[PDB]
Amino acid sequence: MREVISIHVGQGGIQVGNACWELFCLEHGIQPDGQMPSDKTIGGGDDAFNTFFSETGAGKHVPRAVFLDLEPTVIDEVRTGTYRQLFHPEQLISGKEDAANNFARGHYTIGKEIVDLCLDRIRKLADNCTGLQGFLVFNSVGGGTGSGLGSLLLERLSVDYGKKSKLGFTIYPSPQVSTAVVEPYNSILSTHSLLEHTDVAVMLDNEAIYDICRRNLDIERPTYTNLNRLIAQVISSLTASLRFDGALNVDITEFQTNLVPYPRIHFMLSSYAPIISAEKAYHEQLSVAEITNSAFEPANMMAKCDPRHGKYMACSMMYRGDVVPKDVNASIATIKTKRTIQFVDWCPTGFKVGINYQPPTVVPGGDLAKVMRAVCMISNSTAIAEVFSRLDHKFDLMYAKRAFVHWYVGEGMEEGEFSEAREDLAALEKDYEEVGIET
Amino acid sequence: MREVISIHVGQGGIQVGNACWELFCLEHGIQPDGQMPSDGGGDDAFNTFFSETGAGKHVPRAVFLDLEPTVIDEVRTGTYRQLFHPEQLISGKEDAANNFARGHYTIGKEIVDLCLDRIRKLADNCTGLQGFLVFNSVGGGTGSGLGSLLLERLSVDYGKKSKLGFTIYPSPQVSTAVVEPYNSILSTHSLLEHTDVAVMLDNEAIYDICRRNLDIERPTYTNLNRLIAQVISSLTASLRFDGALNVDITEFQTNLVPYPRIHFMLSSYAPIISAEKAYHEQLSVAEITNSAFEPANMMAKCDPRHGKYMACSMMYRGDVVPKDVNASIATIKTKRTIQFVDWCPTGFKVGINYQPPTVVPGGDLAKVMRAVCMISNSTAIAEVFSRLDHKFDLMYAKRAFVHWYVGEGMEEGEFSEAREDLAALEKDYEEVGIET
Amino acid sequence: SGFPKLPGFVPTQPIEQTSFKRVSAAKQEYNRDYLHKNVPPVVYPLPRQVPPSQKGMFNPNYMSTTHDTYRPVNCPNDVTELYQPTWVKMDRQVLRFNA
Amino acid sequence: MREIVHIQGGQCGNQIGAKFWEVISDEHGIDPTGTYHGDSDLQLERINVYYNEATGGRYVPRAILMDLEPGTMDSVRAGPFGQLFRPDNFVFGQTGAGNNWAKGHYTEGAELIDSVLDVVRKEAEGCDCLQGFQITHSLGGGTGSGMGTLLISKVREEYPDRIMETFSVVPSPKVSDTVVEPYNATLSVHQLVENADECMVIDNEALYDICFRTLKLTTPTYGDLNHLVSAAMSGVTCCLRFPGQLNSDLRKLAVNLIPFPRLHFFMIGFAPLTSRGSQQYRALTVPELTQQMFDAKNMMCAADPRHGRYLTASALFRGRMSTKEVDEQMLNVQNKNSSYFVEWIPNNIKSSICDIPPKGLKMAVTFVGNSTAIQEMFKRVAEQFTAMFRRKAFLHWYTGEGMDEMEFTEAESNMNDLVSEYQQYQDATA
Amino acid sequence: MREIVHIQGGQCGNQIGAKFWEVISDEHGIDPTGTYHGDSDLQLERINVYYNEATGGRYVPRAILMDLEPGTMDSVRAGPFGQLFRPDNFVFGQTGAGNNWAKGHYTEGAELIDSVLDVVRKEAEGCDCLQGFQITHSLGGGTGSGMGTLLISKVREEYPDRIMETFSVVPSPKVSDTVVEPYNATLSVHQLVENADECMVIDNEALYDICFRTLKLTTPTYGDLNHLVSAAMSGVTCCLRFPGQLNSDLRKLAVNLIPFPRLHFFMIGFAPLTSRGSQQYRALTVPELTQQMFDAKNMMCAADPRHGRYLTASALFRGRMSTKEVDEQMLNVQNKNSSYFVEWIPNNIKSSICDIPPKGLKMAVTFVGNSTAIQEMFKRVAEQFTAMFRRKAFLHWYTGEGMDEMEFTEAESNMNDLVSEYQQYQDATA
Amino acid sequence: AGPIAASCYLGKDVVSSAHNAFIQAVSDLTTLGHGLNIDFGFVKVYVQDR
Ligand SMILES: Nc1nc2c(ncn2[C@@H]2O[C@H](COP(=O)(O)OP(=O)(O)OP(=O)(O)O)[C@@H](O)[C@H]2O)c(=O)[nH]1
Ligand SMILES: Nc1nc2c(ncn2[C@@H]2O[C@H](COP(=O)(O)OP(=O)(O)OP(=O)(O)O)[C@@H](O)[C@H]2O)c(=O)[nH]1
Ligand SMILES: Nc1nc2c(ncn2[C@@H]2O[C@H](COP(=O)(O)OP(=O)(O)O)[C@@H](O)[C@H]2O)c(=O)[nH]1
Ligand SMILES: Nc1nc2c(ncn2[C@@H]2O[C@H](COP(=O)(O)OP(=O)(O)O)[C@@H](O)[C@H]2O)c(=O)[nH]1
Ligand SMILES: [Mg+2]
Repeated sequence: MREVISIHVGQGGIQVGNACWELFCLEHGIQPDGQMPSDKTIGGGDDAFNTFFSETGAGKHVPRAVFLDLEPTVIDEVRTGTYRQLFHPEQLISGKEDAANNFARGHYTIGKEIVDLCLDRIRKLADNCTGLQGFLVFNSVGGGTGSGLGSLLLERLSVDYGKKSKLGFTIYPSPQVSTAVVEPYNSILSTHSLLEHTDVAVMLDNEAIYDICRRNLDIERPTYTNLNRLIAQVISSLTASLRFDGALNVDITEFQTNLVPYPRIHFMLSSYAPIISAEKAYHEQLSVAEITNSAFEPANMMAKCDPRHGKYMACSMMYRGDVVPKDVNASIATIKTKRTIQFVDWCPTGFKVGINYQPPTVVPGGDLAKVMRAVCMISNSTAIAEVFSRLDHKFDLMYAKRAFVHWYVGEGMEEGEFSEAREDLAALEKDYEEVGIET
Repeated sequence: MREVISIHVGQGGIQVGNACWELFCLEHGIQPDGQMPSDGGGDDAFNTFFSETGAGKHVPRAVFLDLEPTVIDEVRTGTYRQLFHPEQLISGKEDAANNFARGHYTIGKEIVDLCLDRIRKLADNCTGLQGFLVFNSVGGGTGSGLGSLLLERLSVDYGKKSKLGFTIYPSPQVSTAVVEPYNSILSTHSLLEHTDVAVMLDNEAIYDICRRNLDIERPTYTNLNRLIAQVISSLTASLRFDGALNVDITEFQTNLVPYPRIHFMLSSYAPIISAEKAYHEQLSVAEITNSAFEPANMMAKCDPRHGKYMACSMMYRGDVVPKDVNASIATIKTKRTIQFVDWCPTGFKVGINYQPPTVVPGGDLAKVMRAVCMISNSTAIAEVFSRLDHKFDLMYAKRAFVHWYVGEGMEEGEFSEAREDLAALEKDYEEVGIET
Repeated sequence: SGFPKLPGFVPTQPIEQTSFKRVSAAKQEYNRDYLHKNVPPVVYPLPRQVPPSQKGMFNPNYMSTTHDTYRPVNCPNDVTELYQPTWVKMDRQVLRFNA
Repeated sequence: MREIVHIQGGQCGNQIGAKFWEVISDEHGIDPTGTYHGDSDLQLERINVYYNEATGGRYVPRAILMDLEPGTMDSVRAGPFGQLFRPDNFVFGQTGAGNNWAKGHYTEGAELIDSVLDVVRKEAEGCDCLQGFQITHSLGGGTGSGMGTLLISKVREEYPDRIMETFSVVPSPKVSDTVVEPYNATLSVHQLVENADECMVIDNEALYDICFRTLKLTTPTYGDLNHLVSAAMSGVTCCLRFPGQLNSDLRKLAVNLIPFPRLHFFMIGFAPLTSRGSQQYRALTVPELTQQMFDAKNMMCAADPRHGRYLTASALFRGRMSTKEVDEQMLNVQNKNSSYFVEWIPNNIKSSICDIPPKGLKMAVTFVGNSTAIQEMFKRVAEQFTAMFRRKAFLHWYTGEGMDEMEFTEAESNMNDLVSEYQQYQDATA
Repeated sequence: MREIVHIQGGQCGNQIGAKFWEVISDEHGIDPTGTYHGDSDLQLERINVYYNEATGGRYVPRAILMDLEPGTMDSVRAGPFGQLFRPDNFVFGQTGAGNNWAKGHYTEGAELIDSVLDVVRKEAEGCDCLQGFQITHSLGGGTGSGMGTLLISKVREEYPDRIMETFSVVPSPKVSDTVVEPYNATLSVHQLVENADECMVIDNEALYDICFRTLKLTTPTYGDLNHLVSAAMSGVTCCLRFPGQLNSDLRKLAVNLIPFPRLHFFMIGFAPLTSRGSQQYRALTVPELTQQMFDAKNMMCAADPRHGRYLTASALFRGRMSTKEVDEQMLNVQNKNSSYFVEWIPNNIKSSICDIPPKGLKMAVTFVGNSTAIQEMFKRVAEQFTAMFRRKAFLHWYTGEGMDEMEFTEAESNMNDLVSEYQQYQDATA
Repeated sequence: AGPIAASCYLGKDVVSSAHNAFIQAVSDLTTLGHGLNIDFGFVKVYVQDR
């Protein structure tokens, strides 16, 4: 009686949803065509899978997910891949014309005609669930249709459903590595749009995860697939508590009431440990103290942000495996003792712990090793102001000469929307500065 | 001892009547020749649409009319030649050609006499005739003119007995003729004062229903008939099958007609899921009902949201237990996107029939275990009357095409009175909806 | 098998049943008394009998749209013989004996 | 002796009938053929109560079926136990009512009284010492309330000394089946207050409320809802048909539950009921019988029995048990809940014990009570009626077949007055 | 006789239920199936104190399980001894808690409280002579505190004389189990102090501290911590159930342990405890028993017991023992540690004897005493509470469900006031 | 009757019963002879023996 609905919009959203849904299918023992494995014959399966899948009455399972995009290439690839029989035929909404990195296009001209179909599908999905915990959204911010439709659907869902919690695993551009040229524009516009419309936003820039892959997985030529696999592993570690018994359970609702001190401050950066290639795992003993100290390594952050430059506001970490509470306490005390990691003054208690019994599952053909212990760490810190400052500087460097603006002003959005977004970002930086001063 | 005699006029009426008859044939096991294999016995549910001849075959209590003989002949030479009474498929010698005045004052009177005699005999055998089902097309001259005259005489001779008509007005933007605005408007006065209940069946709305769900990009009129075929199937199915909660034909003009003038209600149908993927969703009564109110599935092309609902009565057929229906009905009230009029607190007439929906051979509809049909009279219906309003006024501005009606014996001034009837009808719809 | 009759002890919805046609009160006696020791007499054969018409031309290219869709349903073929009641076929037949 | 004859009206009346006879037939041991196979002498001791002897050994119900459309009398005689209703008494016209309180009570019903009135009189002439009549009729159904009330209006005209009982199924507010439900709701009620000795209110909303929460069965049916009600009516008169400690005839029920002439509506229910998963883990002792009897969720009515105060109540113990706990336990309920019981009617609970238990169990109890809460039902029905009448909505269907809207206004005044009068004593004190 | 009922809330509240009935079930000898295979009548002389009776001899827990989220409740069902509880006693919501007191005390828990109050009222009235309640809820959770405390508040209003037993779990700063724990803690105490009679504060630190320095075991789960506490609960309730030298129920414990009306926070511990590798050399005698009972490190509250002055304490020995060797020991301790006990109450330690030791052992002890050392907990919570409020951080949520600011200011003053009084006795001299 | 008892200021109930008493034309017509003329306004009703 506890279910979640995931929203995947944009090319990045679809390509990460594929990696998420292969892992979810593998973890519950559901083969790609939707049915239980034919011989099976153990009998009496416990239906944990209700959280992500839906029973059709006799046979296959239909996932509670919807894919959105305006270009048909990725959707056709999904409909022709191995998972063609898994998803419902009419929940893979596709358009005809691409957004072409233009935020105004997918937010004012062509994105408006897809939002009605998407909202209808969401409504038809919601009534099936009885314990709907909340919504999850995946979207690449540095893109046209991604940011545009993400902002539009979030705006509509904020009024259509109201108090239901929403979580966003957005992907901001790297500090210096980027594929587009106008990404700061739609990045800032989307950040302004979702600032007052999303409960939790997680930093997921690609450069940091590339560094993680190179340093730990011993892969010198990584591709997007490894990136999506790590993201899916993080999703699984986050949502494992809803379908597997554990010593101390946590819910989706017990996340955004513990990491949000003030409503404007809801951006945080993630971390995961251990991320080790078997070549080395064989040598170490991967205990719980080691993994919890590795979770706090600044080089192990999932975002290109240095926590050593700022204070911590609230830190939440979830464990899974054969961890015992006493060792978790002993490690948390040691971390609190350490001097290089400091918290904000008005937050004496800054840890929440989740304990689960199910060890992480291993996907065949993956890079990660099979281990008995792992931790997923989500913390809010003051150090996130630097990425906003850098993005504002990059935006200003172009906006001083009004470059590329005609591509935006000609498609329905007024000249002044850039200025108000800049003011909102300035206010965000001001708030992040004020929150950290000692009383 | 229940009898309903079907009256058809016009190719739209005949082909729709043609298609709906195969559906009624298969359901009761009636072979095309007219002899039931059967074998027990009893189960005389086929009486509702058939009459025993004392010993042997059975016949449909239907009359087919038309002025252009070609259409009727095809049925007379098709597969079903062995079913209908030879002397009930009246045909003329000339057509009307959309000159509604032609079908009302010139050519019709040479056929009205025989048609009235036919309706005389068919009812004579029955015992408790509930009423008539009249299927016709208003977007045509010969059909409408006979369609008009027949309606007038039914009230005069019989009076209080029920009458139902599934008219098909022209589409919002898709039209087959260019004189429909005259024949569409002038019919309204004919059908507003004489028929208790009538339903809209705008064609281009169905094309949306077929295209959106069945996944057929090249439909034809024949498939359009079938969807209409099921609609009549569920409304009358309560009268020839046992169930936990029944409904009667007479019990519709007393739950969907607040006043004599306002007697236009819209239909909807679901589920319509292609068998290609029909079993990727659970077909639960909870999900089925929601599809009923969905704006995208409305049978007639009008957005129901623009106004308020007055009274909607839904008929259930399948294995739905009333426990499910009570819960789901509550949900429809809760939603903040659908609202009811101020002065109608209770507006549901719920009916249930155990018999599942029959899937005809050669069709497109898949086989499902539950279905519900909605017949509702909503303020949104103003759109159809709003849109026809502009067309009649504009094209009448400079007396275009009037000269074909003046010379046929129809008074020029009569069109003066007709326009008001819409005005009189148009004002009431807005008048009722305002809050008190 | 005389199970204790109490509420909620015997399910009612007969999922195993298929046909639910309504038998009228008029023939209710018809299926219990009349047809038990009676028969609509017979369709017997005949000793001397000594075939429908051609129907050989059914071109598919000239197939009218209103016919190619509504093919004969529930019939192996679109038969042509004109049904007649039992009494019709057997008019004026007789048998004889001496005793 | 002192037997009764039943008159059922409307489709809802017929279907509800299809069950109690079946259950009534079950307790007496009457096989479908009419051939007796009971085990003890008791089942045949009082067979006159609901059957008359016919040569051939099979027993004729004193049933009279009335409905304006033939279908109901058709299906009722087709299924199980449908052949016990003997064909002579069936009465049906040719038209049907169409939920038109006008159609079934002045237009068609007025034309038909002749035959049905003739048959009922004869059957009453058959009984040795008449006791009364029971009726099943649908208030929300045009024909039931229409044909039903007239006869009830007619019946009291000639049997001045016979108690009259009427089970009523008024439409609940939550889930509605007919749009004309409000109108026909008041008209039948207005005529119901002036003629019926006892009318019982049962809300279909509660039943489904009863089924999901107590029976916990996945897929109910109207047969199940019929099942529940059918048991109750057998509950009221059970003790009369069998020997027992404290015989309590239906009339005695009238004595102890009607405070004043115009307050003649009660609320009833049947228990105990167990689940598919709780039948083996509950308790079977007297306290359980009393605990569930007054529980809010068990009363078949939509009105919560706590929004007001019980003017009077009666509990008819069925089966063997120590009378000590029957009387004492009631003394348990009365004292701890004085505020919910008016303070000028001391010892305001009736009790009775019957020695024949239901087939398959040890203890049983049926409950009948007149509570102030019933005001909730009439107000919402009353409130709805005013909503539609101010706009003359759907007025023409009733105006064009002999009626004037003055009667509708007249009906409201009486119905409103009863609601006002019924609540006058709640604020009254001694 | 003088039986009690149990209600538990929250995952910590629920979890203890799975173990709590496990040990209690075995003490009287109840199997997973629940049938009685007890050997001696000493296991049934007072069985009704914790069980009812039904058909077949199956005995059902007097259980009431309630929560906001079903997942934790789901797990408790499938384990061992997960079949004793009956479904009717269960209740569960649909939105969850979110560790936010507001959603647990004003908006969400408001709607569901009706069922629990109804279910709680069903059990109490049935019992012969209700003696009290035992509430096991967690202060560190949203649904725990919110629904929990509000449950304690409401109950007192309807019942004048019922005694209360409350077992809580205060969060220690080291193990920060919830950042919102400080705010929740202060709110819980504020409501608690006004209605809770007896509360036993157990620090999770001691459970962890106990698991390492007392039992000397490698890898304990929350079952062991759940195991440790469960012994304490049965430790106090046993005397009311079995024969003994000086019978003493819970209330008899209260009169000797609360010196003033609202200094009623106690401190509990268990003994004797020893490891697998260290439980062979020591000698098992009460003189060795008492030694481990007073030692501070073993006490199950992070508040050091040597930093304060004991006011009142009680001793509940288990198993057989002569009066001498227990009483003389107790007199010995009082004199030899004079400086640690207040001067204006002589002979301020209570002792009692229970005639049935725990199964598998020879002697054990359960201790409960009112010591000023508990002042360490509230202030440290007190200091933390003020820290987060001076910046209003996280204050918005509580204001998002109808709450308002002056509630927090009022609560803070009282807790600051409660600490104020509990120390003025420490320096008081005669 | 409805709006008739209000027409002549007489009780609603009596009128209906009064209607039945006059209704029995048969009883006064079943016997022999006794021709009648019941007009009461626009139309007249006449009867011979039968
Ligand atoms: N981490 C990750 N990022 C991706 C992936 N695919 C695309 N992106 C990001 O998406 C950005 C460009 O937008 P796209 O995802 O390609 O396309 P879009 O967001 O749907 O917007 P349109 O191009 O208008 O369709 C790039 O800068 C990438 O950073 C992926 O598979 N993994
Ligand atoms: N639903 C449906 N309507 C049809 C179909 N074919 C024609 N119509 C309707 O018929 C209208 C025009 O009238 P006709 O088809 O000419 O029939 P008529 O009104 O009797 O006029 P005549 O053809 O001269 O007899 C069009 O506007 C259509 O709406 C069909 O196959 N299905
Ligand atoms: N619970 C229950 N209610 C019924 C049943 N049959 C009819 N009703 C009620 O009767 C109403 C419809 O009455 P209707 O059939 O129109 O009465 P009619 O005029 O005699 O046909 C519905 O609103 C139902 O609430 C039944 O079997 N069970
Ligand atoms: N010792 C112990 N503490 C527990 C257990 N389960 C939960 N807790 C406590 O409960 C607190 C978290 O509260 P939470 O689970 O959110 O309570 P809930 O919201 O009512 O379910 C933690 O600080 C734990 O100390 C358990 O099995 N043992
Ligand atoms: Mg034509």
